[PDB]
Amino acid sequence: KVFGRCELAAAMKRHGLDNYRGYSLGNWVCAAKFESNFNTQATNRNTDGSTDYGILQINSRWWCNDGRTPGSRNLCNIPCSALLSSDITASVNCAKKIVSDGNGMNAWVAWRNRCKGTDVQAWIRGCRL
Repeated sequence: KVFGRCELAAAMKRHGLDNYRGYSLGNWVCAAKFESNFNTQATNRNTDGSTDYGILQINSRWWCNDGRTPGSRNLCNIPCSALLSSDITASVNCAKKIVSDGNGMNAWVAWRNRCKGTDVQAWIRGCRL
């Protein structure tokens, strides 16, 4: 599913991401924009052989199982395919674990390079929330 901007903002809020670990909703929307362009089916292979999955490009090296990432963990206890669903529950639940891991949203290099320090509130401007 390719979400609209405000559509995804609403869904992230309903699933409890707004101000989760102190990160306002715009941070999450901005991260999703630059990770996946709001496409739940986005996948990208990493040079290390891991793959990133879904709207928040959650990596198979630590968080999900895809059966082809040697030496990796599955700390979210999910198949990576679950992160590609039109239902964002698995991606949200797993992101809550990631952002709790110690480095906050810096776990998402795209967030650090493209969202951090910016006017992230613009990403929710105009949305019915």
